[PDB]
Amino acid sequence: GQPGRFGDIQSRTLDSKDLYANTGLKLARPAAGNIHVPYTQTPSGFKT
Amino acid sequence: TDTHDHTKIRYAEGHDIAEAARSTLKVHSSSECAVTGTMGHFILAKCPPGEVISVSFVDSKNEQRTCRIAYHHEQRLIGRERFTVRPHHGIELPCTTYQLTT
Amino acid sequence: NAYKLTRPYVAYCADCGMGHSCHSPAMIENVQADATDGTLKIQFASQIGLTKTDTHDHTKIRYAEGHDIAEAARSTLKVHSSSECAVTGTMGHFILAKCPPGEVISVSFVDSKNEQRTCRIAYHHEQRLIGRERFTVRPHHGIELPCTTYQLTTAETSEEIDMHMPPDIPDRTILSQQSGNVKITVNGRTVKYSCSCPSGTTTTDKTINSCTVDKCQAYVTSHTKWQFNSPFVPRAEQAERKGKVHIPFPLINT
Amino acid sequence: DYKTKVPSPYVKCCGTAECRTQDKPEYKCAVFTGVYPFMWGGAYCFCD
Repeated sequence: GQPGRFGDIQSRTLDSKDLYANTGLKLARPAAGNIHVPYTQTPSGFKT
Repeated sequence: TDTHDHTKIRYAEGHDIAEAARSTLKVHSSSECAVTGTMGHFILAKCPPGEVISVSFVDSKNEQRTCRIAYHHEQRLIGRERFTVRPHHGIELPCTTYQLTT
Repeated sequence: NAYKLTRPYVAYCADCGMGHSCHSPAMIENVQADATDGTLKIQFASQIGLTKTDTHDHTKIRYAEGHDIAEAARSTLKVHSSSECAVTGTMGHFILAKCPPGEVISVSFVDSKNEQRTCRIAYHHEQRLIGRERFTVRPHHGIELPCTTYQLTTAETSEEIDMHMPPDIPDRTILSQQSGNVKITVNGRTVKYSCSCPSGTTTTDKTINSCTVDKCQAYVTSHTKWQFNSPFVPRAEQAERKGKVHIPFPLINT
Repeated sequence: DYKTKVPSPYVKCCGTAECRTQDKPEYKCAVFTGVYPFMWGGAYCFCD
């Protein structure tokens, strides 16, 4: 499942322990003089 | 008549001078919008869009004083996007704003 | 019933209400709205409901200031989306509301000495159109359909949030000179600190000699209560220690 | 639908780092040099 369209998170029978997820996480540089965690992501595929 | 203060406003009635309390000073544009520091003849505010701006308070013997004029504005879109409140990471740009000095 | 181990806390926020970058004891995150009747559960950094240290109450909220615990009245709790919108019953860390559409959601109240505390974040929604029409308020005849909404109970069906122990906090109201030598002025809590110009000195106001205030560094610990696992405060010693407590308001179908 | 988690970033000063890997889907760690935060009370720590 390429990111964005349907079938972006898979699983077989719905209990647990196995996933598949490729949404393109990358980590960015924090600001000059603050404390937060930056974060970048193509938005979700189910609720689009 | 003469001393400095941060609580009582001064208005007029007939021929004489009255007073009222600053803590019931209200404005409206289409919802409420807050005041951010004032003195003199002037007030200055941050208000969401609409078509009127109204300024009111409470006079001496518990009545109200209103006025509604017509004015039109929008958010001016600095950057290339349309938001409402400033988020917590990103670029800084040049902007122009008001001082709060004397 | 398990909140006797945590505290209100302060953090960073997006805006202050004026267009700047204050620090304020009421900031918002996670405004998730996965019900279908159109109500939203927003998560709130201070605590409501409970009064000072330990008894149950329906009137006084609990917030934080500096190092101590304050209180304020619940009857001046306001939210705004683009007009006013009412609150429908609350406890814990959470509030939940019914609000008309817009682009911001703001939560505010009145603190101790008659000031205001605001915060404005960005969020977007609409009415979700259950049926085949677009109304606003429910009328007084017609079909009933299946919908999903929030309970207003207390007992919970096993979903929770993380919990952690707070980190050290620096301060510079402690420091002063004595025309010469250096003195740590403690007001009665345990402080371990450093200068390089440093050991555990509980409840003892000491004075170590021969330096300037350019070289000495203080830290206060808060080893009794716990705090949320939030991404706006620093962490801990590098090991992975945590705990747990539950979140109210489950879901049902109506 | 899915949800992310960002558990409470780590600072220790005048001592560098190293993070470890662990088994969970789409785990990404990073490492950033030359940061100088400024927290609520004052400046956090001084190994600049």
